[PDB]
Amino acid sequence: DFHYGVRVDVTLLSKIRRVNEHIKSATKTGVVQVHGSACTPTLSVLSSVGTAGVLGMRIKNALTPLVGHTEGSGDVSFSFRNTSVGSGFTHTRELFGANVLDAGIAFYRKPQFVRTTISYGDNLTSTVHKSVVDQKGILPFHDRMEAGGRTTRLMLCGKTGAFLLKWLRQQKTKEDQTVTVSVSETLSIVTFSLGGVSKIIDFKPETKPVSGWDGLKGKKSVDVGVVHTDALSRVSLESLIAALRMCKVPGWFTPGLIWHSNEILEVEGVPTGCQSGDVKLSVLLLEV
Amino acid sequence: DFHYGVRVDVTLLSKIRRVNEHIKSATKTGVVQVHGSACTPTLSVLSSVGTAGVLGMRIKNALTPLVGHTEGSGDVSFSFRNTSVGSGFTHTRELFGANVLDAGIAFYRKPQFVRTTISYGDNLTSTVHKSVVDQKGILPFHDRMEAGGRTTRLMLCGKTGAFLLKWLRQQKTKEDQTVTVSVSETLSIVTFSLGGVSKIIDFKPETKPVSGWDGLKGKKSVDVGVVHTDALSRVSLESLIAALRMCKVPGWFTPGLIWHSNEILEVEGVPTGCQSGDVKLSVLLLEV
Repeated sequence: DFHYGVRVDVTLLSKIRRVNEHIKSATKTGVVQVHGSACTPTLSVLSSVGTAGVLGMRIKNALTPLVGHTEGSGDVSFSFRNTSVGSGFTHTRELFGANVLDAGIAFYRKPQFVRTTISYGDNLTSTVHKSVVDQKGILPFHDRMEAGGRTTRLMLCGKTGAFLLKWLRQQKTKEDQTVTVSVSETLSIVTFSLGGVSKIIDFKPETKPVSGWDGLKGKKSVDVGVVHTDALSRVSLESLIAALRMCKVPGWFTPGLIWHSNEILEVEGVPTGCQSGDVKLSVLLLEV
Repeated sequence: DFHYGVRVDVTLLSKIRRVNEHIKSATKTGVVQVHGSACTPTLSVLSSVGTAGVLGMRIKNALTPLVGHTEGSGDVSFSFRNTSVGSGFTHTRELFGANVLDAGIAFYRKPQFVRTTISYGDNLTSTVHKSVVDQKGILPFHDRMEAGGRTTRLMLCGKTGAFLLKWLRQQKTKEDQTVTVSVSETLSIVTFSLGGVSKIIDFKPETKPVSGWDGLKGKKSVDVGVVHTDALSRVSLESLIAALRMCKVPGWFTPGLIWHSNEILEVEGVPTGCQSGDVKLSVLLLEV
């Protein structure tokens, strides 16, 4: 019984290639998800990053459900590994394939199964992979966190961002360490500290009420942020380097840091163009 | 119309893994073939090596035809690219997969098509690739050359073989050169010459009549060969290095050189054990 299927809009995914291509090695061992409302599901790829971080790429309006499904007009959630055990088939590799024509993901029962179908350039070649949907334990959670309000956020310019990333790298040993990242309202200053060294970065606090990254970026000369209370976080160094790397997509995203109401420090790709409307990218860094 | 199909004996291929794993990068861009008699087809993989060399791995008794086919009891020949254009599917990668359970290649018409089916560990996952058989221009030719007779052959011991290969490598420039390889009966000596340098290797000529490599190998101390007439060959250096590398499979094959009645210098994996009965490996080096 083929209870639910979807048609992947490959033209849209092509436009998005560079983002996927950027995080490909982090996501090979990841998990693919088809979730949200049955009418407009979201395509998300998630995977751990370093010892304490979760990456999430999420794509809207890229899936069209196929008529005749017993799921009604409510929510849907299917979570499977994109590189099935022992296979050479990687869902995201194929979905974003340059030489792709048609593509569809279909879910069926009667065990829970997934059937991905790929059709290539010559309207002749095709691959049909088929695996088990056994990653129910993972829920979409990236778009489910109280932002706006007055949340402590920070946005670095290109210069400062690269300098931070170079500094972070040259501190690493073979064994992972934990970086303490703190924000001081009294001094509009962000500090990164580990080993027996610290990197200090001051910014310009934004007075005016602001929700999101708009009206905060991008000055590209100075570092800006919003801070209503001090924040302290202890995150994995590996996870942090990775996150600042994954969220700097040449011509697509620039890193932005958010200290959530939780204990979670979120590194997010902040859009430098209009092209990335249907895509959201980030890594959640866990407290250590 | 499914005119002809075959079941791949995966247990046998497992035993053979190391050989396939050795040449994998040379064969990714290669061609897969199902040829020979309909009852006992051969599985062969061919691919160019360097600027003037053709590699061929050939596996007997690894295919069982499936009942009900219009091909009668005569020959069969299907030749397709193992990495279909724009795909992530590589036939040999999957056929030799460690986590494989069942595997079958089926040919159909009604254009000429191939459908490879792979079934993995969990009797749950599977991949079905489907492409065009459009490499008719390539014929199996490796097992079709007048050997025995009295053919000029040479067999090097491990010591000499590695020394030759190290010497050959350290002569290469970025642009490919052509090595002249000659055999002197008068002096039981093989010479490798290019640039303005030569490497000389003498051997012990075998008096007694011999067909094949048995009764010629493996002394593993001195270099042996059979020579009835002098031989001269001009081959690609890239193709030669590759060939001496591909035919030295740790615990499986050791290189052997044959100067064919043609102009073709064949580098062949000569069996060091019993395990490699159903497998033949070699590279034909073309005259330049």
